[PDB]
Amino acid sequence: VQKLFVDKIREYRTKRQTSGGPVDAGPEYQQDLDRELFKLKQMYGKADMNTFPNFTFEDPKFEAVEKPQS
Amino acid sequence: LSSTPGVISAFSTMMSVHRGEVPCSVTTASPLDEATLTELKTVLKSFLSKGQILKLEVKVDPSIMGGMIVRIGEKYVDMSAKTKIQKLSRAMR
Repeated sequence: VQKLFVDKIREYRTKRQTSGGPVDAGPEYQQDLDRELFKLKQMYGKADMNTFPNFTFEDPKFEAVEKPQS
Repeated sequence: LSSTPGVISAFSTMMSVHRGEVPCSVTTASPLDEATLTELKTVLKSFLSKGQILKLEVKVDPSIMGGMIVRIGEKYVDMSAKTKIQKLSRAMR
Protein backbone atom coordinates (compact mmCIF):
# COMPACT_ATOMS: atom_id res chain seq x y z
CA VAL A 1 0.00 0.00 0.00
CA GLN A 2 3.10 2.19 0.00
CA LYS A 3 3.08 2.18 -3.81
CA LEU A 4 -0.48 3.48 -3.57
CA PHE A 5 0.72 5.95 -0.94
CA VAL A 6 3.40 7.69 -3.05
CA ASP A 7 0.85 7.95 -5.89
CA LYS A 8 -1.09 10.26 -3.56
CA ILE A 9 2.08 12.25 -2.76
CA ARG A 10 2.64 12.81 -6.48
CA GLU A 11 -0.79 14.39 -6.97
CA TYR A 12 -0.36 16.70 -3.98
CA ARG A 13 2.76 18.19 -5.56
CA THR A 14 1.04 18.79 -8.90
CA LYS A 15 -1.62 20.57 -6.86
CA ARG A 16 1.21 22.64 -5.35
CA GLN A 17 2.25 23.83 -8.82
CA THR A 18 -0.25 26.66 -9.27
CA SER A 19 -0.19 29.81 -11.41
CA GLY A 20 -3.84 30.89 -11.58
CA GLY A 21 -4.95 29.72 -8.16
CA PRO A 22 -8.34 27.99 -8.07
CA VAL A 23 -8.58 25.97 -11.28
CA ASP A 24 -11.71 23.97 -10.39
CA ALA A 25 -13.47 26.69 -8.38
CA GLY A 26 -14.03 29.25 -11.12
CA PRO A 27 -16.53 32.01 -10.41
CA GLU A 28 -18.48 29.84 -7.95
CA TYR A 29 -15.92 29.98 -5.13
CA GLN A 30 -14.89 33.52 -6.07
CA GLN A 31 -18.38 35.00 -5.78
CA ASP A 32 -19.08 33.02 -2.60
CA LEU A 33 -16.25 33.94 -0.21
CA ASP A 34 -16.16 37.53 -1.45
CA ARG A 35 -19.85 37.87 -0.61
CA GLU A 36 -19.49 35.76 2.54
CA LEU A 37 -16.79 37.94 4.11
CA PHE A 38 -18.57 41.17 3.16
CA LYS A 39 -21.71 39.79 4.81
CA LEU A 40 -19.55 39.01 7.84
CA LYS A 41 -17.61 42.30 7.76
CA GLN A 42 -20.96 44.11 7.78
CA MET A 43 -21.56 42.32 11.08
CA TYR A 44 -17.93 42.85 12.14
CA GLY A 45 -17.30 46.58 11.73
CA LYS A 46 -16.17 49.33 9.34
CA ALA A 47 -12.46 49.60 10.18
CA ASP A 48 -9.61 50.42 7.81
CA MET A 49 -6.42 48.43 7.29
CA ASN A 50 -3.98 50.98 8.74
CA THR A 51 -5.99 53.91 10.19
CA PHE A 52 -5.22 54.05 13.89
CA PRO A 53 -8.06 55.56 15.95
CA ASN A 54 -7.68 58.70 18.04
CA PHE A 55 -10.35 60.89 19.62
CA THR A 56 -11.32 62.86 22.71
CA PHE A 57 -14.27 63.04 25.09
CA GLU A 58 -16.01 65.87 26.92
CA ASP A 59 -16.60 65.55 30.66
CA PRO A 60 -19.66 67.05 32.39
CA LYS A 61 -19.60 70.72 33.33
CA PHE A 62 -19.53 70.70 37.13
CA GLU A 63 -21.99 73.52 37.81
CA ALA A 64 -23.02 75.04 41.14
CA VAL A 65 -26.12 76.52 42.77
CA GLU A 66 -26.96 78.99 45.53
CA LYS A 67 -28.47 78.38 48.96
CA PRO A 68 -28.72 81.20 51.52
CA GLN A 69 -27.94 79.91 54.99
CA SER A 70 -26.38 82.07 57.74
CA LEU B 1 -43.62 -32.19 0.51
CA SER B 2 -43.05 -28.84 -1.21
CA SER B 3 -39.97 -28.12 0.94
CA THR B 4 -38.17 -31.34 -0.05
CA PRO B 5 -35.44 -29.53 -2.08
CA GLY B 6 -34.87 -27.40 1.02
CA VAL B 7 -34.19 -30.44 3.20
CA ILE B 8 -31.92 -32.07 0.61
CA SER B 9 -29.83 -28.95 -0.10
CA ALA B 10 -29.42 -28.35 3.64
CA PHE B 11 -28.22 -31.92 4.18
CA SER B 12 -25.38 -31.68 1.65
CA THR B 13 -23.72 -28.74 3.43
CA MET B 14 -24.34 -30.39 6.81
CA MET B 15 -22.56 -33.46 5.42
CA SER B 16 -19.97 -31.28 3.63
CA VAL B 17 -18.53 -29.91 6.91
CA HIS B 18 -17.71 -33.49 7.93
CA ARG B 19 -14.93 -33.11 5.34
CA GLY B 20 -15.42 -29.56 3.97
CA GLU B 21 -13.80 -26.21 4.52
CA VAL B 22 -16.33 -23.38 3.80
CA PRO B 23 -14.70 -22.19 0.55
CA CYS B 24 -13.04 -18.91 -0.27
CA SER B 25 -13.88 -15.94 -2.52
CA VAL B 26 -11.21 -14.03 -4.46
CA THR B 27 -12.99 -11.28 -6.42
CA THR B 28 -10.48 -8.99 -8.14
CA ALA B 29 -10.25 -9.17 -11.96
CA SER B 30 -9.70 -11.36 -15.05
CA PRO B 31 -8.18 -14.82 -14.36
CA LEU B 32 -4.39 -14.75 -14.05
CA ASP B 33 -1.63 -17.26 -14.72
CA GLU B 34 -1.16 -20.63 -13.05
CA ALA B 35 1.72 -19.69 -10.72
CA THR B 36 -0.38 -17.12 -8.86
CA LEU B 37 -3.19 -19.65 -8.37
CA THR B 38 -1.04 -22.49 -7.03
CA GLU B 39 0.71 -20.16 -4.59
CA LEU B 40 -2.52 -19.07 -2.92
CA LYS B 41 -3.75 -22.67 -2.89
CA THR B 42 -0.58 -23.70 -1.02
CA VAL B 43 -0.58 -20.94 1.59
CA LEU B 44 -4.31 -21.32 2.38
CA LYS B 45 -3.63 -25.02 2.99
CA SER B 46 -1.28 -23.87 5.77
CA PHE B 47 -4.11 -21.83 7.34
CA LEU B 48 -6.81 -24.49 7.76
CA SER B 49 -4.71 -26.88 9.95
CA LYS B 50 -7.48 -29.48 9.81
CA GLY B 51 -6.37 -32.06 7.22
CA GLN B 52 -9.09 -31.19 4.71
CA ILE B 53 -8.61 -30.43 1.02
CA LEU B 54 -9.96 -26.90 0.56
CA LYS B 55 -12.27 -25.90 -2.27
CA LEU B 56 -12.36 -22.41 -3.72
CA GLU B 57 -14.32 -20.15 -6.06
CA VAL B 58 -13.12 -17.20 -8.15
CA LYS B 59 -15.42 -14.34 -9.17
CA VAL B 60 -14.80 -11.38 -11.48
CA ASP B 61 -15.66 -7.91 -10.20
CA PRO B 62 -13.99 -4.89 -11.86
CA SER B 63 -15.32 -2.29 -9.41
CA ILE B 64 -12.34 -2.94 -7.14
CA MET B 65 -9.51 -0.89 -8.62
CA GLY B 66 -6.34 -2.94 -8.26
CA GLY B 67 -6.69 -5.01 -5.11
CA MET B 68 -8.37 -8.22 -3.96
CA ILE B 69 -10.55 -9.34 -1.07
CA VAL B 70 -10.12 -12.83 0.39
CA ARG B 71 -12.43 -14.67 2.78
CA ILE B 72 -11.52 -17.88 4.62
CA GLY B 73 -14.76 -19.14 6.06
CA GLU B 74 -15.71 -16.16 8.22
CA LYS B 75 -12.42 -14.23 8.28
CA TYR B 76 -12.44 -11.70 5.39
CA VAL B 77 -9.08 -9.99 5.04
CA ASP B 78 -9.20 -6.90 2.86
CA MET B 79 -6.77 -5.27 0.44
CA SER B 80 -8.85 -3.28 -2.02
CA ALA B 81 -10.11 0.19 -3.03
CA LYS B 82 -11.00 0.89 0.64
CA THR B 83 -7.40 2.12 0.98
CA LYS B 84 -8.61 5.05 -1.12
CA ILE B 85 -11.48 5.63 1.31
CA GLN B 86 -8.87 5.74 4.10
CA LYS B 87 -7.76 9.11 2.65
CA LEU B 88 -10.32 10.90 4.85
CA SER B 89 -7.39 11.48 7.23
CA ARG B 90 -6.44 14.28 4.83
CA ALA B 91 -9.88 15.79 5.56
CA MET B 92 -11.23 14.58 8.92
CA ARG B 93 -7.64 14.58 10.31
